[PDB]
Amino acid sequence: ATTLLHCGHLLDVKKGKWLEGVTVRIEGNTIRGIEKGYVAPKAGEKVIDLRSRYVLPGLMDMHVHLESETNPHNTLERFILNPADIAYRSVGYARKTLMAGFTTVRDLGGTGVNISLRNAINAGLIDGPRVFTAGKSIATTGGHADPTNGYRKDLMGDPGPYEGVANGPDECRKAVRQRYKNGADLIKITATGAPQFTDEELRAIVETARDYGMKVAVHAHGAEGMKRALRAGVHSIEHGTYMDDEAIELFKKTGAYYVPTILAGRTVGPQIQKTFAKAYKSGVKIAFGTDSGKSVHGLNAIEFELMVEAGMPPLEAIRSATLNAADLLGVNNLGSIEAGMLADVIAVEDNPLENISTLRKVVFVMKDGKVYKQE
Amino acid sequence: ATTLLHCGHLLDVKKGKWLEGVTVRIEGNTIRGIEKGYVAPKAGEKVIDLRSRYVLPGLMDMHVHLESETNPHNTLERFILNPADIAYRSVGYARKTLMAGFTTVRDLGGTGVNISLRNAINAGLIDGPRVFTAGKSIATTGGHADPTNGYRKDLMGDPGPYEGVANGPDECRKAVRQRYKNGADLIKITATGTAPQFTDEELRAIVETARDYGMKVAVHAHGAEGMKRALRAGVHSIEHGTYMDDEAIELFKKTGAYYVPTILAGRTQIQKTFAKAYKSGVKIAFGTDSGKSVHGLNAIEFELMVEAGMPPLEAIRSATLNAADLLGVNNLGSIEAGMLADVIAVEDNPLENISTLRKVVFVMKDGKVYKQE
Ligand SMILES: [Zn+2]
Repeated sequence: ATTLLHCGHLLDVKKGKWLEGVTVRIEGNTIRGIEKGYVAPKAGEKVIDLRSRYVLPGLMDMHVHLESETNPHNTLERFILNPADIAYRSVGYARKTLMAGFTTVRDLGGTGVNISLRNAINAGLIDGPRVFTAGKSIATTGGHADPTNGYRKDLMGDPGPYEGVANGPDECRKAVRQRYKNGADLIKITATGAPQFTDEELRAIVETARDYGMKVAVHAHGAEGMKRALRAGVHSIEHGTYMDDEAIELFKKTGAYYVPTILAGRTVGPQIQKTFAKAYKSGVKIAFGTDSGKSVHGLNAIEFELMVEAGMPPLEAIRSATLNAADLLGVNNLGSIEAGMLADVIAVEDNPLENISTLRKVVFVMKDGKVYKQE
Repeated sequence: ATTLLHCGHLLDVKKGKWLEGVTVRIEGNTIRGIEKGYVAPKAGEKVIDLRSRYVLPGLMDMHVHLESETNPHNTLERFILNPADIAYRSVGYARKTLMAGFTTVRDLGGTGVNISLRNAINAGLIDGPRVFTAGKSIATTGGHADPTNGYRKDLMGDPGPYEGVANGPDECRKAVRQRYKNGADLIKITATGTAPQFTDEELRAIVETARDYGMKVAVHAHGAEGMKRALRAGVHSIEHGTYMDDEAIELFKKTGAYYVPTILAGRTQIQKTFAKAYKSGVKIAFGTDSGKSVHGLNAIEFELMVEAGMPPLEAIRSATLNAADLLGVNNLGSIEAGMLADVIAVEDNPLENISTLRKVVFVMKDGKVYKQE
């Protein structure tokens, strides 16, 4: 099927330049090309009028938790909520995310319901973003992602690699293989609260993950855990609130991405923005991530503002949500509107490079070939 | 050891009369007698001055839960608290109860830590009231005393007689025997939610087993139908009997079972029902279900019983004579020769203003003085 987007302004994020009065030709789910002017439909074709709009690639958020959203009772709800309850809330969370304009997300934590949500969205059952999920986070015993942490001794039990808790390299191998068996796209670990992973454990995780084509994302606020993860060869660091100048040189030599998460934890202080500034000025690779869930879903665009207020130019923020995100995912057909890519397109009212806050009201959303939002 | 109490006013609860300016002579843990005047002490005899005070027997509360106390977080607390945490909290709960003047209590529900608390208090390890506990309450699956109620299915499991959840007469027999094995003094079951949760055959099995092992049966019941099933089964006490039919009151009088209102906890109606019950001549024993209310505020219930029309003397009798009768002990609840020295003292006449019981100035248990303020 053929859909033509008559775009007044279309953002070339690789060039960094707006293209004025162009047509995007989409056949099926793929962008077939960009044509100057507005092209009449030679044969009956679907045309969408975005001439008064600014057009962007579908934004991607590389830190979301689609299973949960914070609530006065999350800690009790951990004991009272069943998988079906989690799924039914995730429905609305995913819909709000997709209609905020984020066509792709990287889910870094759940009970495994996230895998079912991705499969159900991909099957056409529920409206949502393309989800690349880590499934269950991997932690060491008592680690941040240990599922039975804080339980009464009777309800605590002894979680092992099947549950995502590993101690020692071989157990780590089984835990990564278990996440692969469960259908995870990537691996996420909790490296600090103190470093919760030894160098050999991290090496085991990174090598196993690379064997199965899974990247490694690392949640770490402490400096030593970040430096261990970076030396091990992990692909991304989350938050990293305290960063050693040594961690910045590690970032630069390894090429790992830094996902700031300024939005989440703003709620929980301002250190994180200071850290982000020092990272961006240093030349650290940056990918866009909000940690949605602690922050209400569909308010991810707020993070854009916070990144620009910290000194990141709007083009570089939008590139962090598009080009850098697609590179971090390991996908080559998303994050830029050009021939051969997947038709993930959003559109806003005003110039996002002159005011980034325009991104918090997305008026047009199309994921794959299908249009989900056209206000 | 010998102690003399110089009591300005001492309440003879049996005759309902004050005796003025008397001496209570206690040897060891037992009341040896009441003498005219303030008897002058011989050497080695200790004397406590209650000449400005009103002196009454130790109060007893027949619905308390010493393991827990209410807070915005009880529902999350169960998933996080271990038995030791519960014991350490219970320590303070018991101490505050004893200093409120309640020298004897009937703990009607716990996880079994209540049993260890009773054994520890009786061993002299922890300051506390004389405790008579049901241990773990028995309920049917989904009953109010079901331990895994509301848990996610992964954590809920299938609780059975070992856990206090029984279905059918044989499981009930085993659950009562399990409480006996664990060291409980009495059995407590939850017969209603308002929907009735124990079948007549189940109730008969429970009371007959309890009767074999010398244990009384107390029943938490809010609904009328479960209340009447329990009363027909032959239970000893009905607790929180809200929504009570007039026919149930006739059953009450024929069975002789006690009605424990727990008006204080039901302030969260109960008062209208308690008023009708008291007017009908039902046997009433004092109970607060403190635990859901802060421990140490038990005396407030006294107030409410007088507010519903019960005369102060009968409220004090419900906390003393009626309570001791319901427990099945013959040496507690009245200051007279041959009984155990559980004695409290207050500032004003409790029969003219019962709220004076909320300021207990003197507490004596088993001959020992815990409070003399
Ligand atoms: Zn997170």
